[PDB]
Amino acid sequence: VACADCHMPKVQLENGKVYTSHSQRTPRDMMGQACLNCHAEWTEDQALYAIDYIKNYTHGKIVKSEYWLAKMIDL
Amino acid sequence: NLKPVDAMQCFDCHTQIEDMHTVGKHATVNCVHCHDATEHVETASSRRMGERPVTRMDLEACATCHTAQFNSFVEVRHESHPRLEKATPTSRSPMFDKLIAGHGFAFEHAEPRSHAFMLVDHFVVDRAYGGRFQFKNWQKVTDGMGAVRGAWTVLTDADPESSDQRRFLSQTATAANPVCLNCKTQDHILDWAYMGDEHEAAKWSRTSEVVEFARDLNHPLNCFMCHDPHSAGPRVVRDGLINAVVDRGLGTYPHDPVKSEQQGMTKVTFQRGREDFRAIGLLDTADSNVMCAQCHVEYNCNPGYQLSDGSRVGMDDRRANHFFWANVFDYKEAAQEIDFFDFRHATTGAALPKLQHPEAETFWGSVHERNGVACADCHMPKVQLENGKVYTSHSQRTPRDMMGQACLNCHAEWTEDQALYAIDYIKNYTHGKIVKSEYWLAKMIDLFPVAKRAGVSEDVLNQARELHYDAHLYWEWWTAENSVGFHNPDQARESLMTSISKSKEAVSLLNDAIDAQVAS
Amino acid sequence: NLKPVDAMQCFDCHTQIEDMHTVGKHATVNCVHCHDATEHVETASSRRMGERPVTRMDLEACATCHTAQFNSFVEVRHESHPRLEKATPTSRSPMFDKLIAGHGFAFEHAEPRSHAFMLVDHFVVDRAYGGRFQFKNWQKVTDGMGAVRGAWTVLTDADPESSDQRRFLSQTATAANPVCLNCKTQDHILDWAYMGDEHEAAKWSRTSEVVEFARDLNHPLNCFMCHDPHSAGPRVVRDGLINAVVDRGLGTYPHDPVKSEQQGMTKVTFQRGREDFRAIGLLDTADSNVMCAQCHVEYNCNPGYQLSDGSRVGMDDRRANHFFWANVFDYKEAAQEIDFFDFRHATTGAALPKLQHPEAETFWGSVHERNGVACADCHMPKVQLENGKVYTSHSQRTPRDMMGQACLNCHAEWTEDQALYAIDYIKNYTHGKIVKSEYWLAKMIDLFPVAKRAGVSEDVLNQARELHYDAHLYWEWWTAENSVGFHNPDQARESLMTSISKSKEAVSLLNDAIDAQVAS
Amino acid sequence: NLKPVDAMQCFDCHTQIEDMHTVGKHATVNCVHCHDATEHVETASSRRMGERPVTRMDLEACATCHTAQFNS
Ligand code: HEC
Ligand code: HEC
Ligand code: HEC
Ligand code: HEC
Ligand code: HEC
Ligand code: HEC
Ligand code: HEC
Ligand code: HEC
Ligand code: HEC
Ligand code: HEC
Ligand code: HEC
Ligand code: HEC
Ligand code: HEC
Ligand code: HEC
Ligand SMILES: [Ca+2]
Ligand SMILES: [Ca+2]
Repeated sequence: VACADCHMPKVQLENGKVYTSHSQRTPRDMMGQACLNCHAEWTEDQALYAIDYIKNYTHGKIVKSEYWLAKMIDL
Repeated sequence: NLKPVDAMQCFDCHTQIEDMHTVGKHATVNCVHCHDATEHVETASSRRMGERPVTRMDLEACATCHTAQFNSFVEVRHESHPRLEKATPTSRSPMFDKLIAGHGFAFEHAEPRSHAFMLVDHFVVDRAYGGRFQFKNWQKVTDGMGAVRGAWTVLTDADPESSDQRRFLSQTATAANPVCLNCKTQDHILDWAYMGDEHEAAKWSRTSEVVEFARDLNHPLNCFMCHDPHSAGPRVVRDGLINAVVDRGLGTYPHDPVKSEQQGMTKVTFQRGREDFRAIGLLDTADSNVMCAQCHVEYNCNPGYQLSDGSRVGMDDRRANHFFWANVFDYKEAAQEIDFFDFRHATTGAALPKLQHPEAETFWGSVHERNGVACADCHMPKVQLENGKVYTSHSQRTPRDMMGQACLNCHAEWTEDQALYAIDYIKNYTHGKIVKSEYWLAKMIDLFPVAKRAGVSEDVLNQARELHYDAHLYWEWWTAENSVGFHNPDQARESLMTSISKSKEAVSLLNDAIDAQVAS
Repeated sequence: NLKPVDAMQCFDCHTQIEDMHTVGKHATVNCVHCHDATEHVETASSRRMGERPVTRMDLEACATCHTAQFNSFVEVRHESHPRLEKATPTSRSPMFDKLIAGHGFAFEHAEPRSHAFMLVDHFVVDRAYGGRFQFKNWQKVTDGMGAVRGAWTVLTDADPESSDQRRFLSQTATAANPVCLNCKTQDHILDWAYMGDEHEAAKWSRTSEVVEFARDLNHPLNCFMCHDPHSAGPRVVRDGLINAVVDRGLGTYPHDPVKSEQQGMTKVTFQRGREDFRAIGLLDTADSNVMCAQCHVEYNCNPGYQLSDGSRVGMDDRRANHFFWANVFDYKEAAQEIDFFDFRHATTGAALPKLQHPEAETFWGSVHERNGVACADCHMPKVQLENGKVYTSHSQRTPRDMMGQACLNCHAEWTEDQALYAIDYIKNYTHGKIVKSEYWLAKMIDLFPVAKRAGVSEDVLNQARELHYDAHLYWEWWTAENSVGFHNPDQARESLMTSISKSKEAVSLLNDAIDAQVAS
Repeated sequence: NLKPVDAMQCFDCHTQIEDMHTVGKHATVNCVHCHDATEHVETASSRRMGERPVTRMDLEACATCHTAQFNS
């Protein structure tokens, strides 16, 4: 998998010539084309939930890392 | 990957193309994008073609550099209900079968749908080819992109071994002929002489076997129908339109000599063996009124009969490919000027005209046309983008889908709901008068057998038949025309009241004549 | 609170039940859930019933352990418009009154609505009981749960003191008879002998007073119509269906001997006094095609006449409870094989068939049926849950409400809009041909009085009456059938073109005969 | 309106560009779409630039034939 698969996917058209979207943005805007095409077992809400589980966990460890850095700095 | 050819070499023999190509916005577009001419160049002389070069007529030849326009054109409007018969109580002409009896449209006449389907729909309608052609299955009816790639990628022929027009199912007709195809495709643009006249250099003509012609045709509404592929400038290619505007000197706007001069057409003729063969009409401006009038007009594209003596007018006659280029109140005079009618009514025996989608001729003289508004302003507007390169939408559809760009930009005083209400006021009023016109036509038609059987004279029946011509014309124009009055509401109102008047006159004539027979 | 009984004691006398109950998925479900048999056990012998045990037929007897299926079944689809007459310009058969004149359906024939209402709707329709039964007020029409609890909780009888069929309002009919109820309820399953034949052990039969029978019936579409309550296995209970498939050896799929063998039915007969009394059909597989064919078929459930001599065929005759089990092109032969027709047309005098909702017979041979798809795949699919125990929806409704589960799961190439467009292409085309078939039938019907009055011979009128039978059959099948062609579009197209052909033949015959009379 | 230039003349001095341009999917795209080299061609040799040709770096130089990609 590469950056483009999630951030600049092929456009899906009922009737049209396919081209590659150059709107290089979060897959949240185009989950059908940038996620769910590969993850048939998921709805959009489930895929978003999986993203948020990772971001919430990671952000919590960022905040804790900053708490300990700040404690050290202040010493 | 394409390899460019040396255009200078082509230009040595193709001066008309040189003069168009080197000046316009396709000056940098190499011939190889649309022609394979290697063996042609090896074998041609300055006056003889030699090996025929290949010319691409597929729309993908333009989509490579103009994807936005191609994609907007091919989009399917799913809200444009498909295969919806007009002769039903919930559509445009509830009493169509009684009124049109005698004509091939009785077999099927559906509402239009998106442009991608025009060639396939022409091939599969029940009135056209006796049911010979079908979609490969009922699923393929959705496939607009497939239809654009080619009709024969999505259709089947019930009998590839024969080429005659015949019925394959009982309730079908064989109304199609080669003239029809000129408003569905221009794949045959290099194979058809101007007007479909016989010509040594033409593979196809008005008298060809239409089933064989059909098999050679693939793409709907080629992009080059409105845009010259060499100069990229605005044009028309439809022979019948050029013939009306230029040959017959009627002008692009017959009711406005000044606008006709400002927004005019220049006929350009190409030869084969130094004999005129085909023509295009270059437009002074990018005037969608005249571009769309290549097809959205009343026309003849069929055999018929002479008003003078009733004799048959066949496909071989020039009149079988004809643009009347006349509004509803000038139409009777235009049909008399070519001595022509379409069919005899099955019940009344009246000589009658058959009217078809006269949007261009109806739009003339309307408030919008008089103020310089054109079809594209309401039906293919510029796209509005917060951040983007603007292009012209090619979706060609009702303004209901894009009211911001198609109406509200000019009508700042209105919300979308107000603008829709104004449209519906006109369509509701016009439709009410269409229904009333049909009620009176039907009442008149039903009196004909009663009058014949009561012994009413042929003189009185013929009087009623002359009234039928007018009652029919002044009604059918409006079931044929697709705006349900919107494009010219005052003219629709005047015409439909004329229809009703004519029918009422005929009802009174026949009722009195029947009563007099009975009393005697 | 329920107290279990000793089933071993029951099984001593009920070997058939033992063999079914102990083997299936209801082996642990105690008899007390559905039977109160205490006094029965005290008084019965091995061959004599003694006191009759009580058997619960209410759907709540199953809802206690199967709430999801019960709730999905009882849901009211409010988009299924209620009490919507089909003989109107905006519904299925704009010219129904002229075409059906002579038949009781002229009094009222509405579009179907949700299954919860089937028994109440049968009781209150204007054609059934002379207007005797009404909802308690006009508010109760919404109450699907109330109707399921029991018809008589939501309805009133205008005269509880009499039991005769008669008109209570002028424009009503008394078409109901006991056979009708077999497709509305099976509350009478232990009180009705197979086919409704006379039987010492049957309280009710084809010849019963239908008003008295009606008062004994409460619940729509009992859950056990498709599921044996003892084995929980798939079955049918409808006598007419078992008779066609098994007694007459036609098979579950008359056009496919192999599928009939793989997906077959086993008739199981229960006796009273060691004499055959009632029967069920156990299915080899959980085949909703055959489950739904208990009711969604063309049938006789009424008196009629013989084609041979015109004599009356009453409710006492076996033919008054009959599944033709024949597609539209085999139907005429199936009616001839029992020497039967329904009514004489009020205007033309033709012997005519009356067709009713033939969804099962139409579905045979269609692309979906041939590929092993069944009614439930489109009309009662499995539920899709992100996190949940899957069960089968019992909502029984148009796939428009659940396109993801009912179409798009199989048709990955389509969006919901594309799939809807494909449905509408077929329904629009088919409806157009229905309307045209009615136009031609009406034109033929209107010629009958003109021909009679002009002195046209009985020989010619009878010729036209024979054509009327076919013109009618090949049209009415499609206003009766609920998919507007979707279940078999090619067959609908062929049939409706046949209708039009037959009418046109009759119009030409009568018009010529009238003209010849006039000329003489 | 753009007027095409003689790319073969360019290639007499621009072999690296020739080997790239003639093989790929821009082989039919004339140099005038992105370069104004008139005075360059009049004054250059294979060893001396002469007048510096102009090279277009604007995205509109591509948006003309590739509007869908530009707009997205
Ligand atoms: C799908 C499997 C992905 C691939 C492959 C790449 N990225 Fe991604 N990226 C992904 C997600 C789910 C997110 C979070 C987006 C959200 O809305 O929560 C991201 C985030 C980015 C961002 C920040 C986007 C924003 O916040 O608006 C950038 C700049 C980004 N990713 C860049 C990027 C690059 C350069 C990649 C290839 C090396 C790449 N991503 C791969 C999902 C996916
Ligand atoms: C890298 C960050 C990119 C920039 C800047 C531009 N494009 Fe692009 N383009 C990119 C990728 C990853 C792809 C798909 C390649 C693949 O095959 O998977 C593309 C594709 C194109 C195409 C081909 C047709 C298509 O797939 O749409 C064209 C014509 C194209 N890109 C044009 C284009 C233009 C005009 C740009 C400036 C606005 C542009 N690209 C920027 C990556 C990158
Ligand atoms: C003179 C020796 C020629 C050269 C060099 C080229 N063409 Fe030609 N062409 C020539 C003749 C005499 C004709 C018949 C029409 C006429 O003008 O008299 C043609 C025809 C064409 C056509 C039309 C083919 C058709 O199907 O009708 C095309 C598309 C065409 N020629 C293209 C073309 C191209 C692209 C060339 C350079 C590669 C070229 N021709 C060279 C005479 C000569
Ligand atoms: C890329 C190699 C192209 C092919 C193939 C086609 N066209 Fe084109 N077109 C191209 C360019 C670079 C331009 C100029 C863009 C600009 O605005 O400077 C054009 C222009 C047009 C226009 C506008 C002409 C005008 O306003 O005067 C039209 C209507 C047009 N092109 C249509 C068109 C059609 C119908 C094609 C297939 C036959 C087609 N073009 C091919 C690039 C390319
Ligand atoms: C002949 C080649 C045509 C030209 C040029 C134009 N139109 Fe057309 N149009 C044509 C046909 C044969 C059809 C019906 C196609 C079918 O398969 O049924 C149409 C349809 C339309 C519609 C209705 C579209 C819908 O959503 O139902 C509209 C609004 C329309 N046409 C407008 C239109 C305009 C504004 C044109 C000039 C830009 C134009 N058309 C050109 C045939 C042809
Ligand atoms: C241009 C002057 C035309 C000729 C010649 C023919 N048609 Fe046409 N057609 C035309 C337009 C502008 C439209 C859309 C507007 C409308 O009112 O329909 C159409 C539409 C069709 C359709 C679809 C709708 C329908 O009638 O079922 C079919 C099947 C169709 N046209 C067939 C047809 C045949 C068989 C022709 C020769 C007899 C024919 N068309 C000529 C424009 C033009
Ligand atoms: C007539 C019915 C048309 C057909 C068929 C096609 N196009 Fe078109 N095009 C049309 C109009 C009325 C206009 C606008 C002219 C104006 O200046 O108001 C256009 C414009 C173009 C352009 C120019 C850029 C733009 O305005 O978007 C291009 C590049 C163009 N059209 C391309 C195009 C292609 C590729 C077509 C086949 C899919 C096509 N056009 C058909 C009218 C007509
Ligand atoms: C805005 C002032 C308009 C101009 C200029 C043209 N038309 Fe039109 N058209 C207009 C409206 C409001 C309607 C009714 C649409 C609705 O949804 O109620 C129409 C209708 C059509 C149709 C039928 C479209 C459909 O039913 O899907 C066609 C084929 C059509 N118009 C073609 C057309 C042509 C060829 C024009 C220039 C001659 C034209 N229209 C001008 C609004 C406007
Ligand atoms: C609880 C005491 C129950 C009552 C009352 C009814 N049923 Fe039942 N049923 C019950 C169980 C525990 C099971 C087995 C569940 C499992 O999957 O293991 C069932 C099963 C069914 C089935 C499925 C049978 C099969 O797939 O072979 C059906 C169709 C079924 N039950 C229907 C049904 C009906 C119609 C009832 C009322 C007459 C009914 N059940 C009562 C538990 C209970
Ligand atoms: C006889 C007991 C029936 C069986 C078994 C099935 N159906 Fe039925 N259905 C029946 C009636 C009498 C009615 C009309 C009820 C009323 O009060 O009007 C119906 C209705 C339907 C409908 C329409 C529902 C709506 O929303 O309008 C559908 C889609 C339907 N029926 C489908 C269906 C299927 C798929 C069955 C097998 C699982 C089935 N029905 C069984 C009578 C009976
Ligand atoms: C099974 C073979 C049936 C017999 C016997 C009867 N009906 Fe029926 N009915 C049946 C189905 C599958 C449906 C729904 C589909 C449809 O086309 O309606 C119905 C519907 C009704 C309705 C509601 C719709 C309507 O016609 O108004 C009523 C009022 C109704 N049925 C009454 C009725 C009477 C009076 C019957 C005996 C003469 C009768 N039905 C028999 C299935 C079956
Ligand atoms: C025939 C028209 C049916 C009636 C009446 C009822 N059900 Fe049903 N049921 C039906 C089918 C076609 C199926 C699926 C069979 C398959 O395997 O594909 C079912 C399934 C059940 C089950 C099993 C669990 C499940 O799949 O949901 C149960 C427990 C069940 N049905 C119960 C049930 C009840 C309680 C009913 C009255 C409200 C009921 N069914 C009616 C067909 C029919
Ligand atoms: C999917 C391939 C289907 C199968 C298998 C069956 N039917 Fe169907 N049915 C289908 C569609 C698309 C429609 C039209 C629905 C719409 O909203 O347009 C129908 C219609 C019905 C109806 C009428 C439903 C209504 O109008 O509310 C009935 C009563 C019905 N179908 C019954 C039915 C039966 C009994 C089937 C098995 C023999 C059956 N259908 C199969 C799609 C499908
Ligand atoms: C029209 C005159 C063009 C200009 C200016 C540019 N490009 Fe282009 N490009 C053009 C064509 C006709 C094609 C081939 C289309 C086909 O698929 O046959 C291309 C192709 C590309 C591609 C795809 C290349 C590949 O897949 O190998 C890309 C990425 C591309 N073009 C990008 C591009 C950029 C970045 C431009 C501005 C510097 C540009 N193109 C100009 C036509 C034209
Ligand atoms: Ca005409
Ligand atoms: Ca019947």
